[PDB]
Amino acid sequence: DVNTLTRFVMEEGRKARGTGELTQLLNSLCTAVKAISSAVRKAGIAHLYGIAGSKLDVLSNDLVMNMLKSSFATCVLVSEEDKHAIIVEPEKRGKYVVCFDPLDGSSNIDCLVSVGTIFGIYRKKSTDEPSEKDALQPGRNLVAAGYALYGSATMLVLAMDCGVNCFMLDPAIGEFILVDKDVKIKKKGKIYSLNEGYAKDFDPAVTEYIQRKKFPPDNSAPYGARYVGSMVADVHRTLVYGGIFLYPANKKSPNGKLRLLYECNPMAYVMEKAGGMATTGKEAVLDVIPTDIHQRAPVILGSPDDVLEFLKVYEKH
Amino acid sequence: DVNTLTRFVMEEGRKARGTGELTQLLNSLCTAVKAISSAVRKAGIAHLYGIAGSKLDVLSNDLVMNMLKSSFATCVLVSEEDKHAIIVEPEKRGKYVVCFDPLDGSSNIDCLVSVGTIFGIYRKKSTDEPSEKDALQPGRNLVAAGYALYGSATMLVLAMDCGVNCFMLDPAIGEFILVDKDVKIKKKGKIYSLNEGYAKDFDPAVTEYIQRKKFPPDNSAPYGARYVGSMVADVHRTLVYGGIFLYPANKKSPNGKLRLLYECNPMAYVMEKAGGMATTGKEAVLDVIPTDIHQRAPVILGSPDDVLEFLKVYEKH
Amino acid sequence: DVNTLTRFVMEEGRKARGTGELTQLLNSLCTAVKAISSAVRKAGIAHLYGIAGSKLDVLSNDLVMNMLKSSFATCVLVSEEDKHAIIVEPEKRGKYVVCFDPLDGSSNIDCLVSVGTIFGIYRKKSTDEPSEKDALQPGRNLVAAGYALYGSATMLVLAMDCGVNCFMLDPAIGEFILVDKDVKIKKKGKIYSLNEGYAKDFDPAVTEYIQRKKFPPDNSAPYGARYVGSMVADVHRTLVYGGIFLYPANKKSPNGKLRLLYECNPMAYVMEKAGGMATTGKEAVLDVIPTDIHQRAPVILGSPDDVLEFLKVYEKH
Amino acid sequence: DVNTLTRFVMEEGRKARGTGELTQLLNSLCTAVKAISSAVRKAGIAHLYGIAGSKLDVLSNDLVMNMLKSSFATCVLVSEEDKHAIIVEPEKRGKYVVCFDPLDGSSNIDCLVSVGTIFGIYRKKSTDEPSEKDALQPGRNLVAAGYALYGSATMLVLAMDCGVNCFMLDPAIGEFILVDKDVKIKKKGKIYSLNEGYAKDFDPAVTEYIQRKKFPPDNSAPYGARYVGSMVADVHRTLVYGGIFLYPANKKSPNGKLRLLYECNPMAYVMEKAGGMATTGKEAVLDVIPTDIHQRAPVILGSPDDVLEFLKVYEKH
Ligand SMILES: O=S(=O)(Nc1nc2cc(Cl)ccc2o1)c1cc(Cl)ccc1Cl
Ligand SMILES: O=S(=O)(Nc1nc2cc(Cl)ccc2o1)c1cc(Cl)ccc1Cl
Ligand SMILES: O=S(=O)(Nc1nc2cc(Cl)ccc2o1)c1cc(Cl)ccc1Cl
Ligand SMILES: O=S(=O)(Nc1nc2cc(Cl)ccc2o1)c1cc(Cl)ccc1Cl
Ligand SMILES: [Mg+2]
Ligand SMILES: [Mg+2]
Ligand SMILES: [Mg+2]
Ligand SMILES: [Mg+2]
Repeated sequence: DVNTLTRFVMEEGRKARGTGELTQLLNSLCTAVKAISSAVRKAGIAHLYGIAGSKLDVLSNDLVMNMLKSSFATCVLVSEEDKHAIIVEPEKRGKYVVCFDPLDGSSNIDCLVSVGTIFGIYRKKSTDEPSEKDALQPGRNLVAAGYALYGSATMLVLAMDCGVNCFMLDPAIGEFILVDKDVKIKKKGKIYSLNEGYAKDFDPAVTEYIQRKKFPPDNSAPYGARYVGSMVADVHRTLVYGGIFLYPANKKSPNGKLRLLYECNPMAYVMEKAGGMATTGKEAVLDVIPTDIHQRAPVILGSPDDVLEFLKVYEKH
Repeated sequence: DVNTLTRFVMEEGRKARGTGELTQLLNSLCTAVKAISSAVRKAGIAHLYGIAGSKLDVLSNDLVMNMLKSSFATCVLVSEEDKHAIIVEPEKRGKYVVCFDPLDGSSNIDCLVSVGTIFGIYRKKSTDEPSEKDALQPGRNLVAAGYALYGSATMLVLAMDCGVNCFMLDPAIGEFILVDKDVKIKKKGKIYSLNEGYAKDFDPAVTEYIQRKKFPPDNSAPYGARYVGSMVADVHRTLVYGGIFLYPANKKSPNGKLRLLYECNPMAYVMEKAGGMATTGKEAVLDVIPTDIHQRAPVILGSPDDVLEFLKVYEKH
Repeated sequence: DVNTLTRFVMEEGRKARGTGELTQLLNSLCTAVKAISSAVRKAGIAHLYGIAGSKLDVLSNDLVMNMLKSSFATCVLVSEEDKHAIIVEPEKRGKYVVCFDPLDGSSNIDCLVSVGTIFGIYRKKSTDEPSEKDALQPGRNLVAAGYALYGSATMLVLAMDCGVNCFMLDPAIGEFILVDKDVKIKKKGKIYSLNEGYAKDFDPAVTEYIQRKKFPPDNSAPYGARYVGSMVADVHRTLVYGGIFLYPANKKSPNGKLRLLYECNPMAYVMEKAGGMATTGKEAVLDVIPTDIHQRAPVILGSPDDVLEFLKVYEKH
Repeated sequence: DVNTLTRFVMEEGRKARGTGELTQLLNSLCTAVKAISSAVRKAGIAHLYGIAGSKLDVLSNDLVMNMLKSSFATCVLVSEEDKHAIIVEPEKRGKYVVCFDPLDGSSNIDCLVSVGTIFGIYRKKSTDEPSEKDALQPGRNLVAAGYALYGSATMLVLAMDCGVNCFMLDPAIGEFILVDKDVKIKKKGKIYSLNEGYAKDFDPAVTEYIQRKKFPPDNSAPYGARYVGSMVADVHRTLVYGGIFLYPANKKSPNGKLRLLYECNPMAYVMEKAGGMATTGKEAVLDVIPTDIHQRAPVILGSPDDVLEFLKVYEKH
């Protein structure tokens, strides 16, 4: 029997006999996504080209930014687009701290590559004045996380303590329909995703692992390669078809390139909630403890076996 | 000053003081794409999930199939989805033969990866009865070709003798707006796209080439890796950012995996019209001569220098 | 600062520290409206006309019907489209009884005239088994009522104890935006709306009133005539521009033609909540007490002064 | 077998082995309508209400204005929104003169009443320099005329020498689908449409006619009254259900209130092409000869019998 992101969220909140604050927060994020999805698909692009006569990275941030301040459920907001955390006005304060990537893979949107919105929701901890500090919780403290993928179609994957659920956006009625209830990732996959152009800077562990995929030692079948470049898209494929996604440290930043707060953590959390794993090589991504908000991190995630089979090789070095 | 795919096509046809048959054909293809784009984005998916109470590969084929027969400009139609060429009914016959892939990368649409529609338009040659034979012309005989990419947004790239033009689909008014006039590809790019999982079966030439990209000999900067798996998406990125896309022969079919008639040829033609190259390793893709309609072919295409730099290595072996 | 029907409803519910049952109910009705609005505008009509190869009164009923049973907030449902009240399955029962007109003015939808959805929500009273009886409450017992107008644009007018609010449907992002907060109707208007073809059967009171509008006795300016035929549209214009709408008893049914439960009551309630009036000639519409569910009623509603100025004449006879 | 406004227009043009200038003109008008329809339904209204942070009469005019100049098929353009005719730039000149009402019933768009776009297309006559004079042709000189109705759904009625055809706008794929081929109006209808608030100023003929409808002399059934106020909507209902629409001269302008060039003429032409009639009381609307471009005219149109039955009474006075 049919269900929607809204109906579904207020049923969970109303069942956990909660406040409703998280629900308001999520609903507001949902509206923002729909507005972003509309912009990403080139809503009224004909007008920009003078159909009547006479920056997407920004609009997205504003949508999420504005929609979240407006929910009265947020107090501190961190965004890949803002150098500093944003402190919600006093009258608009809520108990939640949100970290998000308004639009990811944006730079590559000229070639219409799948882009997406990532987000993480923590409950404010210290009773001090809400500040950037409140955002430095480890992914292990997430209350809910997820992302919206603007691909061939627009889907929103939401992971909460109760598991991971996928909602398809029906553009004809502007509603998110639940199409994959309590999702779980394959134990082992047949695909490895990473940028092999930096093959030159791969630390030994990584180079050895990739080698075992192209040329399986047990003379089995090789894995298939796939890398869209837009994380949301890659991680999502990893979640659907199973496999492993990698964006390790190298010659550049030995802490990876991806941002921990609003890129690695939400995805790790989703993965782990779906039965997968997310390690930085040394430790679990959700355990890492934030120092800076734009702090980076190495990430290897996906199907258990694959991530484990990685760590296996990681120790060997 | 604003222009659309329709306004633009009937201005070319009306300027070449032509019949208008090609125009009707293109317009019909345009409608089909809009209908496919709507389906790909999950138009009324809420209804499938019982919002009121109680296969995309197919729908696409039917849209294109029906829309083209209905144009009265086609006589013989070849589609990746039909084992045999389709012979248009006598009353609905036109002078054009069309080859198309209704939906490409379809199998990977579960993970919402960019998919697309590819197409090639030839003028019927022999005055015999229209038959599958009429479809066996070499890509060099194309009258027009192109593809529709259903990615973050829906774009339609159209290449004709007059060059290559890109139109963005404004979903708000269902019109294709011309946003990139007479496109031309970069001489050299900084990205190589291919499935490195079949690294095990790469003939020497390919392995050596990829090696020169990961580890540039002139100790320059390496290329970046990118492979979406969905041709339309990859080829399009190659056209926008420049670079090289490869899907060579191996242990499997030594004639590649891609279909020549409705995948390689249209793309080669677009590439060549934009100033790029499309070789099968031995010869230019547009020169190859069709034997079977579902005949396969190896493809290496993109920026000139890159394709040439490839062939350089190809001869070496 | 921006607000939506959802954000707005769950803020009222969450502020009245309520259950959330009413909220789920309203949200479900909201989804149904968006689905209906999509169908009314001819969503995928191209498919019905064989774009790929090979009743609205009903679809609307099913949407509302299904969406409401699915909310778990309804127990007894009455609809202009169902001869008998519908008793929600035990597992899906809620404390609310809903009366609605899935689509009004439907018969006149061939000429694309504004149509709309009307609805009334009562709280079940007797602790007996939910039955048709539970639906026989007087409009005075309404918990919330309203209607959705599918005109030049789709708007949803919601009236609750806290007043009447209007939400515009942004089709680009499928969200209902609050554009007219706590609405109130003009004291006196300059427009009278009714079907003057039945001038032959007007009881004296009505004929005299209309006369005083066409030929104002105080030799002032006449009122303007307007009658769309589709109630939702007429009543809405009455609410926006002010004035009076009439659909009195005559030679036919001396109880009017409009249905009391799901047409007159919701509108009366909205009117009265916006500062207007709704009388049957003898008494207030919200006071009338239901005998049959499809029971009819005479209605005169709109701006106070105008309705009063009517009753003035009504007594005179 | 499926057909669209575009496919249909370029089949007529291509069949009449014409230039294609009229086709380009119509196509451009079609794009403008789709853009207007999108705006009328409140496309991105959420943005106006600060969803991200921080006049329709005009936008419509600009759309049509710009889209027509851009077609290279117009030379002189008259619009209800421009005090003077507009002379297309030399490089953009075409052989056609167009008269249009970008948006009609606009003032009443606050109550979401059906609005519409009306248009008339004449072929420039004098070989002088294109000037306002070229627009003063009688409706009898029309090459094509029609209107777009933005009601419960968006339809475009197109009347040319070959008859009248109706196209429904499928918003899901932004295409106009032909749903009523070569339309013809009922000989006699059962509905009269006019503003009876001006009952006080009706010349005798009109008052007597209306009387014969409310109280049929042959003691038959009365006609039903209907008046939306927005011409496009009323005239369209008249065309679909049959009947008569009236907007006669009175105490105010004895030449009516409707504009002759871009309101009366297009509708008269459509009516007459559908088998109806359009008189000003004294003569046929299409015969009247323009003096001023914003010149007004009395109009009575619709089913033959009804219009005739009117004129019958008209002579009697
Ligand atoms: O803190 S909540 O927002 N509590 C809550 N949401 C409600 C929605 C309705 Cl309609 C009624 C009552 C609610 O309480 C919440 C939200 C979710 Cl996703 C899951 C658990 C909880 Cl605890
Ligand atoms: O064979 S055509 O279709 N000739 C043609 N198209 C017309 C469109 C109009 Cl509106 C009027 C006259 C036309 O002639 C054609 C179409 C294109 Cl894309 C480019 C060159 C030609 Cl040759
Ligand atoms: O009975 S309710 O549905 N109570 C309620 N709705 C909630 C929504 C959230 Cl997100 C959280 C708590 C809620 O409690 C309700 C709904 C409305 Cl329109 C107005 C007053 C009330 Cl009383
Ligand atoms: O003057 S036209 O525009 N001639 C014309 N239109 C064409 C479209 C195509 Cl695709 C090809 C040739 C054409 O010639 C024209 C347009 C219509 Cl609605 C009806 C008759 C005519 Cl005469
Ligand atoms: Mg990012
Ligand atoms: Mg394919
Ligand atoms: Mg009704
Ligand atoms: Mg007007």
